[PDB]
Amino acid sequence: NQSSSVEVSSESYETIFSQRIIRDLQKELVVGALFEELPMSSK
Amino acid sequence: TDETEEDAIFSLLPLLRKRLIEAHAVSIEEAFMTGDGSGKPKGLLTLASED
Repeated sequence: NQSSSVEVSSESYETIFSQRIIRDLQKELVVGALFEELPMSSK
Repeated sequence: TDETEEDAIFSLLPLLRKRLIEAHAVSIEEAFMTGDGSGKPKGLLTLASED
């Protein structure tokens, strides 16, 4: 900035850092878990 | 491995342990019989021959 008389140390010392985390849209899943499951206890 | 245990109808652990112990006993008795001197006890027959 450095326009007024007094100043600040560095341009990173007036920034607010947020820890909020955002994610874009993700594809939906359909075939993964629509079929019936068959337990097996052997080869 | 922890998958051959499931990939079978009956267990296979007691067989493993018993094979371990019996192999150990077989090897020690064989070595006492006719073991040489290279890193293993000198066998009775070897003692008799070298005396």
